[PDB]
Amino acid sequence: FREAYYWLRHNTPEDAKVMSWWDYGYQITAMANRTILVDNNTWNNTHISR
Amino acid sequence: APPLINEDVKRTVDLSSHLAKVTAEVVLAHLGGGSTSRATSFLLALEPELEARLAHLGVQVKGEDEEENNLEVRETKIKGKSGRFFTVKLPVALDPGAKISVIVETVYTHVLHPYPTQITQSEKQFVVFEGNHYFYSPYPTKTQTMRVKLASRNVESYTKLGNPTRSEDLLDYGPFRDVPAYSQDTFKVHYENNSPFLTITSMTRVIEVSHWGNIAVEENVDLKHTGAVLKGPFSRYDYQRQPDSGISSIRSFKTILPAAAQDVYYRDEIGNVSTSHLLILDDSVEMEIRPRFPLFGGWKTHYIVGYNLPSYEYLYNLGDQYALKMRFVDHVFDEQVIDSLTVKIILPEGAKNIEIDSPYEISRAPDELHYTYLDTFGRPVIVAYKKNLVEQHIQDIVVHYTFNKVLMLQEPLLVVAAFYILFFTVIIY
Amino acid sequence: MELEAMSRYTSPVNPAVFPHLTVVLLAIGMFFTAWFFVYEVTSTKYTRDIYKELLISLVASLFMGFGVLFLLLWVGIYV
Amino acid sequence: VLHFFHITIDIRNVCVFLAPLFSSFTTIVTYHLTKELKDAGAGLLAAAMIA
Amino acid sequence: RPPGFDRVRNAEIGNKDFELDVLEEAYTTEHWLVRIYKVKDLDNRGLSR
Ligand SMILES: *[C@@H]1O[C@H](CO)[C@@H](O[C@@H]2O[C@H](CO)[C@@H](O[C@@H]3O[C@H](CO[C@H]4O[C@H](CO[C@H]5O[C@H](CO)[C@@H](O)[C@H](O)[C@@H]5O)[C@@H](O)[C@H](O[C@H]5O[C@H](CO)[C@@H](O)[C@H](O)[C@@H]5O)[C@@H]4O)[C@@H](O)[C@H](O[C@H]4O[C@H](CO)[C@@H](O)[C@H](O)[C@@H]4O[C@H]4O[C@H](CO)[C@@H](O)[C@H](O)[C@@H]4O)[C@@H]3O)[C@H](O)[C@H]2NC(C)=O)[C@H](O)[C@H]1NC(C)=O
Ligand SMILES: *[C@@H]1O[C@H](CO)[C@@H](O[C@@H]2O[C@H](CO)[C@@H](O)[C@H](O)[C@H]2NC(C)=O)[C@H](O)[C@H]1NC(C)=O
Repeated sequence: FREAYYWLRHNTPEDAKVMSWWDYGYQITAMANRTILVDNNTWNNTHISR
Repeated sequence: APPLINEDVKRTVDLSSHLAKVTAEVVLAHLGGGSTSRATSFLLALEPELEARLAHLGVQVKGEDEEENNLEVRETKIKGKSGRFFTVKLPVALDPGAKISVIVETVYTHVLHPYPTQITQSEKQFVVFEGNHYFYSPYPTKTQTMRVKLASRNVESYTKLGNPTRSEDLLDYGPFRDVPAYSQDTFKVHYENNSPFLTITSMTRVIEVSHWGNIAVEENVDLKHTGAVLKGPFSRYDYQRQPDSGISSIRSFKTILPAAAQDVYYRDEIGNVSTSHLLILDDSVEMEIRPRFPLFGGWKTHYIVGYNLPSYEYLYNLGDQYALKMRFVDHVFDEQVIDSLTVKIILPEGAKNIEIDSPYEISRAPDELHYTYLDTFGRPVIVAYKKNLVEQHIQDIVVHYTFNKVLMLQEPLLVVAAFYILFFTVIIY
Repeated sequence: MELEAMSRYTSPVNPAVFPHLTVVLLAIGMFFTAWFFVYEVTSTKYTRDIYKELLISLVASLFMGFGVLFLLLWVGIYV
Repeated sequence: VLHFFHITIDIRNVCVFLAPLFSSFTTIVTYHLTKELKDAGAGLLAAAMIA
Repeated sequence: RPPGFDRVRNAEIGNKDFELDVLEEAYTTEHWLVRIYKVKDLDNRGLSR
């Protein structure tokens, strides 16, 4: 889990957007330091459904 | 000035790895007659193309006493002539009609360029090297030869000036004769090179010495793979299944730590790393470090390693005077290249008369003041910088300072007061 | 004034000593500290004497405070 | 506060160990609340169970 | 068990061979726990992908 995050951290453009299920939104942002589309708080249902 | 000539030159060029080592054995001779003064020193010249990339230069006389045969070399500028020059002081003056044999060693960095720039997982790695056929010197050379050692025998192309013989992975050039001084001919070779192209972009070395019998060192390492850039997707399945896959890729490297190193820890910004294997040899503590993911061209990683050492191994004292000897930098790996190294030494608070006997030139920044556990006055910090360091620069440095015994007893007193005041507050309440 | 010419230094307290000192010093500090609190809570306006309280508090602080330092070194957080 | 006294601790350590410390504080609160309802003897039992 | 078996579902995958037209494999972990794919760009020649 950490190994993938570290790989993204240094091997991808800083402005890259990563798509994943909402479960992992917090972990990716904290360690990968890359933008995410969905997050655990799930404040927008329509965004998650899309 | 006395007229000197290069009676014989033999050049060996090593291109096996990402660094180009050059050794030239020159039998210097004095051409001047009795009227000319005895020559105590001789000049060395750098080609303009490679002068920027010269990591290190060493000269030693050809003799059994190699330890004592090393000659002092100083950077000098000769008027009217472009390029860097070095002045070498001979052990004994060279009188007219005499000759001496000296060995010159130079190391250049970044001189091998991947061609093609981009390769896929299956494709191999090829590099281009550009040198000189002739020994570039202020003095004429009577005759010279070159021997070039390639990383692999699969040499794609090379310059055939002088009908060089090619056997196995070795090339022979010359013998050239009557070469004028300052002569240049561009030697170009393109060949397969699969050696690990690892560059340490920056490293920070922090040394903390504590009066309680312990010194702790932590090194922050930033590593980048400077080989041909990977092209196309990375197949995990292919990489595991086939040995040949990603042959250029680097899997692991080994660091030779100090013999006394204790409590060695390997970690990263995001937590610990459990892949490193530690082996304790009698002479040194071998550490095998494996990065979290294999490094292909253009990839990078960061890691931090630290360890503790006993005081008596490296610390020395004479009453109030304390002098500590430390190796300047760790042996991270063979053929290591460091673009920027910063060394910080944190002495105990209250140190006075701090002096540093640098082995060689290093920029020194103003000393900082550091606060850590129990510090009120503050611990003095020594700061230094250098660039383009290579393996040859693993020398020894000594620092001298004065300290007093009473200061150690100060440490308990501060701690006791905080507890006592709490009792007093209860009484008042 | 060079390393070979000069001597070498080590902490006077050897590493093996540290575990024993930390345990002994802390235990003495704890006993006095408990005595101080129990005496204060039980005591009343007419039963308390400043002189007794100061002596117990000072002794407790000294023993425990040194003990804490040995604990930090034993843990390995060298000052 | 810890940095103010020159005790340099990582922020990460503070968060990791924040939770165990409060559990001890909760134990003290439990004893007093139980003592109010019935007696001290009940409160000591409650503190042991909650811990 | 035969190749292509999925241990956690205890079943063998029906569809074993297929290719990704719009996605490419960027990185996969040693145990395959996390798989990363990169989004392919549009077609240079405008052909329907
Ligand atoms: C936080 O991160 C840190 C850092 O990662 C974690 O600590 C680290 O944890 C790892 C866990 O593996 C420890 O690894 C240990 O490494 C040493 C060194 O390994 C190298 O040298 C070995 C020496 O072998 C010599 O002799 C043989 C012939 O006998 C020769 O072939 C060799 O060349 C040497 O001369 C060597 O055996 C190792 O080879 C192995 O690995 C390489 C690839 O690395 C392979 O090619 C080899 O085939 C082989 O697999 C290697 O070169 C090892 O000695 C340790 O092995 C012991 O412990 C293993 C478990 O960790 C266990 O599997 C082994 O069998 C062995 O078992 C030991 O203990 C047993 C009792 O429990 C005994 O029965 C047994 O005899 C033996 O004593 C081990 O792999 C790191 O040392 C450690 N690093 C540090 C700095 O502490 C930390 O845990 C992390 N914290 C977390 C996650 O919370
Ligand atoms: C996480 O990513 C952010 C986003 O870029 C990084 O912020 C950059 O930080 C560097 C170094 O201070 C600045 O030069 C850039 O201008 C910053 N960019 C932006 C867009 O703010 C941040 O450094 C990363 N976090 C780390 C490395 O811990």
